[PDB]
Amino acid sequence: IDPFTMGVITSESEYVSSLSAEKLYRGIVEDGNIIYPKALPRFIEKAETLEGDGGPGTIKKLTFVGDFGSTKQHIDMVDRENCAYTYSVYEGIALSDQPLEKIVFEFKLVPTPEEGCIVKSTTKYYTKGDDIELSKDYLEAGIERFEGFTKAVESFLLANPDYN
Amino acid sequence: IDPFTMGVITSESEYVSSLSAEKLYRGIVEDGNIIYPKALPRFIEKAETLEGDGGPGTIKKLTFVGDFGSTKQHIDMVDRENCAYTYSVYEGIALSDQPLEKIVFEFKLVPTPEEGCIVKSTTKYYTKGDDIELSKDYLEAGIERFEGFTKAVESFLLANPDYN
Ligand SMILES: O=C(O)c1cccc(C(=O)c2ccccc2)c1
Repeated sequence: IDPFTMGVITSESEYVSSLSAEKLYRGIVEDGNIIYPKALPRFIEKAETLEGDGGPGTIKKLTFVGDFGSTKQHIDMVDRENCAYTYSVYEGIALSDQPLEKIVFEFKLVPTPEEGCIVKSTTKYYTKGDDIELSKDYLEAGIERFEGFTKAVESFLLANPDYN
Repeated sequence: IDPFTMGVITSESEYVSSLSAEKLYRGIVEDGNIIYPKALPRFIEKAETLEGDGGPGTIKKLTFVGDFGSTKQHIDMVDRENCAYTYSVYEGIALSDQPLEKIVFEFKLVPTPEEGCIVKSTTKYYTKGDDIELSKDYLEAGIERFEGFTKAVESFLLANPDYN
């Protein structure tokens, strides 16, 4: 009687990039503050880090083009060595007026013998126990926006190898 | 495009038992084939072991009173020293036409100084990524029925200490 309930919905998607794991990781994680407005110019107006040096515990902020507000990313795991990166979002337009406690975004790049890499995207949606009602359309739009974000940075680096 | 989606819904409940952890664990895990029909006589008609010796990997079969078929439990963890027990169910009246891949049941006893114990019940619902719509009524009935089963065995054991 009167139990504790919580749901975790996990979505996974992969694709094969020709870009090396190190270069893609570097563009997304280390140089994202510079890359994002140039790689996603119709979405990201500005990318900055509010607190921290980039390691676990860092808070970055993407401010959107026009009048769409902003989103704060809470960096959780950072692993340059294995091209693994993880962060959480607790509020924002990523949540899209659904009953969510948080969203975790996970990203892992695996080298391929051709010096490409496999891009592994994961989203985890955390829901309280009164309302476990998430649209199958909504769930896959989130992973699709996230993986598409990666593809846009991949597109940018492929076209601009020498962006300093 | 086309991601793999999967949800895990977890429900937890605790209550304090008057039986000692050793006696309750032995009655529930080790002696269930004898205890279950005597402790839930309007529900369990027969409890048997299909495969295994009782350790991890064992398949038990409960036959229910009346026209409710049976349920197969696949034992995962058995740990007498820490009074921990885990099994999975893949089909049967426990599932009751909900869109489910499996249910994992965890049973864990924590000794208390009053030489009773804390009874820790957990149900985990695994659902595919096409629907992800589970009734909170359904979920809390399941943990309530699961915790309630333990209580009934506790009453039976307290009432029949010398059941061998
Ligand atoms: O979920 C149920 O209602 C249910 C039905 C029939 C048997 C069991 C069971 O074997 C068990 C095992 C350990 C602890 C409590 C219960 C549970």
